[PDB]
Amino acid sequence: LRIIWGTNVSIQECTTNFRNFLMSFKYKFRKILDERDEELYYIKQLNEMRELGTSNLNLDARNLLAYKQTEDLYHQLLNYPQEVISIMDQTIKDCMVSLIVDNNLDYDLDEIETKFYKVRPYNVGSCKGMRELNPNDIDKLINLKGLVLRSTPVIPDMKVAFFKCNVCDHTMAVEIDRGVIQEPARCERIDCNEPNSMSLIHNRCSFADKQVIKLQETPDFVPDGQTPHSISLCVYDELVDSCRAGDRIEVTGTFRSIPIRANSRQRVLKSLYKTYVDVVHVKKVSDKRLDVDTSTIEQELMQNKVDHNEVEEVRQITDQDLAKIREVAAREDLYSLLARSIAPSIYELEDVKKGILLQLFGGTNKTFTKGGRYRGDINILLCGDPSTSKSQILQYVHKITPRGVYTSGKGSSAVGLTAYITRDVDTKQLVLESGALVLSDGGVCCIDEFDKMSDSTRSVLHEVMEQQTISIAKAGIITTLNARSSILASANPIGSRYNPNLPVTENIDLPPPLLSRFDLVYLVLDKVDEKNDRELAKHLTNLYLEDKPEHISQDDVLPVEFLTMYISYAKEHIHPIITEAAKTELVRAYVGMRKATTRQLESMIRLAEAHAKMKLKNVVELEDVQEAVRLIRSAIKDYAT
Amino acid sequence: PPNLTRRYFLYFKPLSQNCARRYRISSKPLSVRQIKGDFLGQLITVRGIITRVSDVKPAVEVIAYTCDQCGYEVFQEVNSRTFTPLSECTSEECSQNQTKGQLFMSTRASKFSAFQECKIQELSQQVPVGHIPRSLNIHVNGTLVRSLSPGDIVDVTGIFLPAPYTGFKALKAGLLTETYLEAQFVRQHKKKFASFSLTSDVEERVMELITSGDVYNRLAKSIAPEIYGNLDVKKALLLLLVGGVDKRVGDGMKIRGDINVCLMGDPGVAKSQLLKAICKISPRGVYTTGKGSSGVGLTAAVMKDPVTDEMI
Amino acid sequence: VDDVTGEKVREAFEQFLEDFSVQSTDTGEVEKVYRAQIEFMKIYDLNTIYIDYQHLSMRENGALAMAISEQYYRFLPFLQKGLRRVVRKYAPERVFQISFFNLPTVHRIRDIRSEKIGSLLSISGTVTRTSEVRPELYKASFTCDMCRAIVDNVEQSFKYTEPTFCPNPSCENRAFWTLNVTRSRFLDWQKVRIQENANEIPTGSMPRTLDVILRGDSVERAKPGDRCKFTGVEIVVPDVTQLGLPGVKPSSTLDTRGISKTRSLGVRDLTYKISFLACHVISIGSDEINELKEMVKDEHIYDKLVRSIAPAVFGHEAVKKGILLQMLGGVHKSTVEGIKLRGDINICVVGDPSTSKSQFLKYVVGFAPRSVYTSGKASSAAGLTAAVVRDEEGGDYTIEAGALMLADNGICCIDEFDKMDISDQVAIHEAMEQQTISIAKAGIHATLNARTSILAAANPVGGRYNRKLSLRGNLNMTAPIMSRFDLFFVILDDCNEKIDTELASHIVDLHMKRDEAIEPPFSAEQLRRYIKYARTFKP
Ligand SMILES: Nc1ncnc2c1ncn2[C@@H]1O[C@H](COP(=O)(O)OP(=O)(O)O)[C@@H](O)[C@H]1O
Ligand SMILES: [Zn+2]
Ligand SMILES: [Zn+2]
Ligand SMILES: [Zn+2]
Repeated sequence: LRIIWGTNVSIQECTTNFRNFLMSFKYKFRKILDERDEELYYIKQLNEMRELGTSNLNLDARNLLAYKQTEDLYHQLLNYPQEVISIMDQTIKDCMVSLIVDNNLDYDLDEIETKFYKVRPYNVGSCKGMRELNPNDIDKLINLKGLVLRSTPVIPDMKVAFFKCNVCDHTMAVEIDRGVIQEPARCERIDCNEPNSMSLIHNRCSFADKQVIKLQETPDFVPDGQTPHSISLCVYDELVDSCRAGDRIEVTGTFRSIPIRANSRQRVLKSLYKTYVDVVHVKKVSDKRLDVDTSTIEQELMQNKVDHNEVEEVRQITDQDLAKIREVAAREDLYSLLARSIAPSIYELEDVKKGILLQLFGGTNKTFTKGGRYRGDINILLCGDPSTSKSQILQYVHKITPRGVYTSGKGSSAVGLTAYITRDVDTKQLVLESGALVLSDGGVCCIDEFDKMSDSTRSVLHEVMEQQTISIAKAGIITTLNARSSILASANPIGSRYNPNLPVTENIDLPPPLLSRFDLVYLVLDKVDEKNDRELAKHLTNLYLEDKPEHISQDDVLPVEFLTMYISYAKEHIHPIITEAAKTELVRAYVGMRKATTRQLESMIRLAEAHAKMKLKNVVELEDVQEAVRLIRSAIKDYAT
Repeated sequence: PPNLTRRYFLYFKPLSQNCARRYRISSKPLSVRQIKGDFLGQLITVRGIITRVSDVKPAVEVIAYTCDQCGYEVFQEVNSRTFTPLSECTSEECSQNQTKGQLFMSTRASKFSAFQECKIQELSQQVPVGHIPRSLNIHVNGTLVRSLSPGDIVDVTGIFLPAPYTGFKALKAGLLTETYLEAQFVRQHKKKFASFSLTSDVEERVMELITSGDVYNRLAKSIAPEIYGNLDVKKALLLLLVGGVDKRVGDGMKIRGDINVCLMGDPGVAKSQLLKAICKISPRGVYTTGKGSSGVGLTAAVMKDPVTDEMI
Repeated sequence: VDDVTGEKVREAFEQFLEDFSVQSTDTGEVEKVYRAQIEFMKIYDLNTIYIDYQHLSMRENGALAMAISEQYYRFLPFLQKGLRRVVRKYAPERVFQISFFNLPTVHRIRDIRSEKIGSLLSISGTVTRTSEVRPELYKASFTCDMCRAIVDNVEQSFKYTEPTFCPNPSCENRAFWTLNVTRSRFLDWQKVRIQENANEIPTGSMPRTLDVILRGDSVERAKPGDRCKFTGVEIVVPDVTQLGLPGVKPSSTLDTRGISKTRSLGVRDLTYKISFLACHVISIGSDEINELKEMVKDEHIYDKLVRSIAPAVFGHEAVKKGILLQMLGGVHKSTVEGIKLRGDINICVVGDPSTSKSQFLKYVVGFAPRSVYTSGKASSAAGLTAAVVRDEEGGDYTIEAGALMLADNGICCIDEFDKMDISDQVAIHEAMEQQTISIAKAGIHATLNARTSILAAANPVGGRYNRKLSLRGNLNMTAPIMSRFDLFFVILDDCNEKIDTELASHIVDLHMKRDEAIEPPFSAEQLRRYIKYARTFKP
């Protein structure tokens, strides 16, 4: 028997069971979890990784839940994660060199013995936010889901306590002991004995890296009377410059406690321990929504490369699904099936939904040698009767888009949109907070009730609709930043119940230029008649007929996943350069439609090039201009007046 | 000490006077204002309303200090807000030792139990004439921290107790005390919706209720009979209380089973008896005026918290 | 361990220095001038040498440098010593400075971790402040508390507090000491506050900043509001700001084990920030005579210079002309009383939206030497003009580098003019009336000077400019601010199909990546030098 004090954790038995589970795991969870070819799920990781020289690895919880001999390991890595991982980092090197025994190799063995190893349990048992952590369950592997507000700078920490003796041309050295230093006062008695003569230098010593992150908590359930909390934590080195503002996150870590000082003056402390979280792994992406522009973030990619930390930045693909995509694109009912699939719970709204999807393609992101940039974003407006799915559409897009914020009515101001400055409650120092405009930099910026908004708040969007650049000049802060988000929002009519026979470029309670510069608008008038109403009636009732609408899957609808991944590969790998035929159909379209300004030109091109991105063309074509100008005149309903 | 061998908190609750009158008191529902000084720590029941409670958080009761060299433990005890740690080795083997190898602490062996505060405010009908009512604090620990949420009738029970403050060191004469009370039990005449479970009598209540029949219009009759007629609107309020049915799309959306109602009409006819009966009976209820503090008081605040530095 | 190493480094390095001499004969074999470098230095007794990294890391395959660059400070005292030897060797009251410029690598501030400590490492960033010259404790005497026995030595970097040894040790407590001021050596100081640059930044981001400190004669080469490329070593310093933070906190304590029977623990808390130092910094961000001699000889080069300054934008020649004379300043001196003029000129334009006004801003801020784009609205004048510190970090206050204080000999391109506040236009008026400013807060008074030449952006009331009314009823900005303006412009459109078609052609051709549509007479390069010639011609 071997065992730890206050503990039921064996080292070598854990190593053996680890190794046996490791040699034995072959998509077991497909079998035991569910009904769902391959072989030895895990082992391929450990065969591949060696030649690339990396000291990391990821790991599920379920594969322990699936394999026989790992059910007790689950509750033990759970309770003693840093201890169980101080084991497994050794068991892993053990399994490594127990697996190399069956191989003869060029002399790479100068390194692996000098190497370290570490693990990252990510997809784990769910936890309900923060309130659950009454003190019974502190210091345990934990999972969470939320987004980012504020990032600190780097905390260093003594990691090698260098020490300069004053005499005898001698240095000295000593390391950290559960997080302290006990300076050796003496002077190395043999050579010289001066029992408190020694000095300290920083430039010698070894420093750690630590960072702290403010986070907003976004549960799935809340109690009666709930509201946000803002939590701090600690990440450590090799994870730096990963998670920042503008990201939703699923995460893991360990909940813990700590006291603080009463002052900078003495050691008298608080009865109540400030809580926090130490970090184990972060999940930057997920399945139910697409990901960042791959062009936007290049410097961060090459940085993570240089740093040899490779926690994900972009979802990865399979070739069989690439072929699946080239198959699904061969058919011609794309242009409608995308539409029918965006919103099965809703009636037709064809052009509306198509425009939503074309903005989700976005468009073109070109730059100039030094003095140009033209971004893939087309600002969108809606208008018409209430009592439709305008608001529903908008909630839907705000969910499904990764990087975006929602605004409503007149409860907003320029201060809470561009930069604002504030103070921390712990450090009591002057630290900033990013603005809801810039948070969506790349993605969605959603609004409702655009009309009643203050003219102070409505004044800023003059420039954001052009350059994706806000500027600030206020206290101790001067910097023109970038806000590549797109705009997508509702308007409400002049008065109530409409005025069919009037220039609707005047019938809004909104002036011309603000409205003309929108790349496109959509219209929601009623036109009451059956053949559009009864059908919608059953369309929305049969939703309620079921506990949840799965039998809405009829009438040819896709799933979200193949869709979204097709979209992501599309967004990330094609560049349609503009063609010559489309010129002569675009120019005449614009000019003849002028009978109301030059921005709808930019609208047509930025949307037709997205039409080109769709179908997976690496080229635009004359035909895209056709549906472009067509659906434009269908949008504002050219025929009536 | 024996305190770290305790796997059990205790939380009292006092009698309901219905039983004290059986065989024949001590603690009646009392005020923020009617303490009378001498009631420090005596057994008590206060009513009122909770404005703001902070979030639950942990707090030591007993330290776990272990020795580097002796390999033995030390039990440093605190009951104050504060203490000063124990660094030099006063151990029992180091007592009979020249060298005094340093000790340190634990993060798991060291006992813990939470600590959360709450503020009552006084009930209207018991404020005397023309008088601005006043405030009070309570301290809670551990288990019952989750039975409190602002905006409710309550009967806190426990004991009113002192603590070390003297004002602020100029307007003083000595021996002065800031103070607090102990939480041990919560009853509230308002039963929230998530405390529902049937039994062998309340199911009987629902039975004999439904047995009579005409149940729908009977309800909408019993809604605020103080005011006359208009059963059609009493019924509409009843349906507002029902809310509807929640349905989920399973595609990244749901839709509310929720209601929104209005009663346009001229003056003279009764209007407000309705809303007051509503917030009288419905829990999680709220009244506002039209103008005044409508700017932000319908909206989210920003505030620092008393008992802990945090932006709530 | 480097008691053995560092002197070998000294020997190898002074050998490197001496074995190289002034070669480059006929611009051929470069041999390294460090011998004549310190010669020409001793001419003036500046003691403040430069080093190149390249000509160092050639010899010995650079493996010398590979480890030196990480373990600099360990060998640095020995580095300076060999120089002193070489100076003693080949030249006949001495303190010194050193710097290494033209490093290959750049690291942003985010690209700096805890393994570059004591490491030379080149960063570039931006400035928002300077601070006060305060001469620094290089050497300084002390004296016995029981005799006149002086000690002319110093613990220098930190640990600036206490020597031990006395010449006549017979003392009851030789542990502590006295002091003195004059038998001492000092050297200048300076502090700035260093800042991110825009063209390298992330999302959800603030320009994360931090402090850097100077030394020696290389000071006065700082500047506010400009990009710079620093080089020095990862100096750090204590802090307590980092309190209230999670997890566990290091703490120092002397040992009480192996010796016994001798806050009594003498415990200090230790927690630090990562500042930086600079060995040297530079201001980032000929046949030209023949170039400009050829360009000038034309006559319509006026029209060329006109049309070449916004090929990104289409037409509106007046904008081009006005902006091309805006940088050009008027002689503010032509008086006798000493009552003076606002020699420069000022601008604005009007036009409905769906117009290319902001293109001009983005142009000139993308061209200008000195400039800034800002809100127009989302700003207090405490942001435009300078709100300053009140006696923080112990030392005295320092005027903040004002935003509108900027544009000395230049421009403050400001959009969104109409939605300005009450007090900001007030302050602007005060800025325009004279070419001077007055400021105060906390009793402190200020006085500054500038000759700012604004171009900015009009936004009419409803946007629609009724062509049959006058300017004032539509502008909505009071008279004096509407006055002082040498110029107003208007840009308003109408149906012209022949020209609208070619305009849309230009626009859509611009969605051809970096096409040749902007083919000018010439580019920004020669333009900037042409400006620096022309600004000072004095007609
Ligand atoms: N139908 C009624 N029966 C009895 N009392 C009524 C009736 N209508 C009005 N009242 C009395 O007149 C007052 C009407 O006030 P109310 O209509 O509720 O508020 P407001 O008039 O400000 O909207 C009430 O105090 C109520 O007692
Ligand atoms: Zn020594
Ligand atoms: Zn001991
Ligand atoms: Zn002496």
